[PDB]
Amino acid sequence: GAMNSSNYAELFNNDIKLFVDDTNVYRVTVHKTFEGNVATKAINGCIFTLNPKTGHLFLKIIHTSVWAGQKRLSQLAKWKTAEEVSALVRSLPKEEQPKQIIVTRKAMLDPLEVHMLDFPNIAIRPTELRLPFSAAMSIDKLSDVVMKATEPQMVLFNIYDDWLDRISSYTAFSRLTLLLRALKTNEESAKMILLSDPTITIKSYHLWPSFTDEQWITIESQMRDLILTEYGRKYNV
Amino acid sequence: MNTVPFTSAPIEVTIGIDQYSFNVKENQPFHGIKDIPIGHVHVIHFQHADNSSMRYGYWFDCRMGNFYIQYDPKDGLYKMMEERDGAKFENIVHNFKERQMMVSYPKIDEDDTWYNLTEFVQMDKIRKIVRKDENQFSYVDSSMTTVQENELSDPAHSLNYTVINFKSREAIRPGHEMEDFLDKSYYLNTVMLQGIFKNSSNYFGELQFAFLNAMFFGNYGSSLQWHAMIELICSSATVPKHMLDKLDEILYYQIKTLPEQYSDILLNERVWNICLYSSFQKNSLHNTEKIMENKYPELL
Repeated sequence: GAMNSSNYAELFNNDIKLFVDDTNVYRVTVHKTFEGNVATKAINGCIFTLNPKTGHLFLKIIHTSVWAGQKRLSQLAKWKTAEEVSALVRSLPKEEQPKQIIVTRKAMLDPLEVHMLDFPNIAIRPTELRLPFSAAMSIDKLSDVVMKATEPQMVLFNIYDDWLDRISSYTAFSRLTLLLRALKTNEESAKMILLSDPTITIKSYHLWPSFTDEQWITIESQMRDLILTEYGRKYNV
Repeated sequence: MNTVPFTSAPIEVTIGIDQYSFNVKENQPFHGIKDIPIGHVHVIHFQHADNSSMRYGYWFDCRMGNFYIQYDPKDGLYKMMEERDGAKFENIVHNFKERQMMVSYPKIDEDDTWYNLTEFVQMDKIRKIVRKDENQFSYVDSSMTTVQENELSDPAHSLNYTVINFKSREAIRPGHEMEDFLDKSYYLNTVMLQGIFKNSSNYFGELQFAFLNAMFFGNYGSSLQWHAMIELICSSATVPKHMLDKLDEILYYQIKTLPEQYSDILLNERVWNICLYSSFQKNSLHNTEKIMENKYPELL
C-alpha cells in the first residue's frame, strides 16, 4: 500500500526499491511575448530515481528536444517519466531490478503501472510522505549537468557521497532529506550554511562538502534551525 | 403467445417475469404465466417472502422448448425444467388456462421497453456466459461471481463475461502505452469488436445482459461488467456512428427502467460522470444525459 511514517524503516531493508520523483522533468520559464501574451520556454529537466538504501541516483536528463511539437506537455511529462523508468528497469540485470518503485506524486501511478505491465511482480507504490526531492536542482553539480546537456543523457551519482562508510542508510537518508528540505524552504540560506567555511571542500567525485562527523552535527543543527524559522515566518506562529 | 406453467406455489414468493412481478401467497393456486411474447429472451425470477436475500431466476426463450416451474422442497427453490413430451405439456397448459389459474404477461401495446432492453440479447450467447449445457435456460442469482472477480472460486457457478481490464497487456500495445491508455479505440475496435465479439451486436448484447442481471438480481459483478463496457466505448476517440446512437438508446432505456431507489449501488458515479462529461463521447449520449440529469442529478 501507500508509504508513510508507519512503514518508514522498510526503505532500508534488503528488498531493492527505488523512489521516482518527476517534479523537475518538465521545467519552463514563463515570459511575455512582443504582443503582450504569455508564453513558456522549456529548459532541460531530469527524472530523479534513487535507491534510498545504497544512495545510487539514476539522474535521467530530459532534454528540451523531447517536447518539440508535443501537446499537453505536463501530461506527457508523466508518461515520458514512466517510459524512461521502465527502460532503466529493463536495462538492469534481473538481480538488480527493484521489487518496488515508490512515486513521490500519485499522478505517476497509472503511467508507471502501464509502462511496467511487463514487470507484474514490481509493485508500484504511492507515498503519503512529503519528500523534498524537488530541491534536487539546488545541488549545484546536479543542476549543472542538467543545464549543460545537449542530448538525452543518464548520469549516475551516489547521493550520499561516502557517508555510508560511517553511518547507516537510515541516518544517511534523514541527512539527505534534511538537507534538501532546507534547500527547498530557503535555498540561499541553506547554500550559505554549506559553503560558509572555504576550508571544507567538495571532492570532485562528490556532491557535498567533506564535513567531519562533528561538523555534520553543527550543519544538521544549522539546517534544523533554518527550517523551523521559515515555518514561523510562513504561518506567523 | 407462449406459456410457462407452474406445478404449484408451496412457499410465499414474489415472482418476476421480465420487468413485471406478482406476490404469490403460500399454497396460493398459482399455476403459471401465459401470453409471453415470442421473439425475445425472457427472465422469470424469484424472491422468497422469508429470505429477501438471494434473488434468483431463469433466462429462457420459448422457441427453444416447453419450460415449466416446480418447487423443490429439498433444494428450497423454484426450479425451471423442460418438458420433452409436447403433448403432455399442451395438456397441462390447456387445463390450467381453462381453470384460469394463470396470469397474463401484462404487456401494454404501446410499450417497447422489453424489446429495447433485450434488443441484442440472444439465448445462444447467454448460454456461453452461464455454462450449463444440459439445460436450455440459464440460472442466475444474486451471489454468482464473475470470471474476472474469481481471478482476483467455484467455476461451475461463474458468470463468464468477457474480461475487460484497462491496465493489461491486452488493452495496451507495446510502444503505444500513453496513446492506448488515454484513447481506448484500439482495445475497443481491434481487440474487442473485431477480435472477440466479432460485431457490435454481440457486444451490445453482453452489455445489456449484464445490466439486466445487476438490476434483477443485484448481481454486483454484472454491474461492474456493464459499467466497464460503457466506459470502454466512452473512452474511445473513434467509435462507429451506428454504435454511438444505439448506445444512447440502450442506456436510455436502462436508466429509464431502473428502480429509483437503487441508483446508489447500481450506478457508478465515476464512470457516469466521466462518460457524460469528460469522455471523448460526452456529446454523443444526448438522451442518456438528459434522462440522467432529470432523474439522478445528485449522482452527478
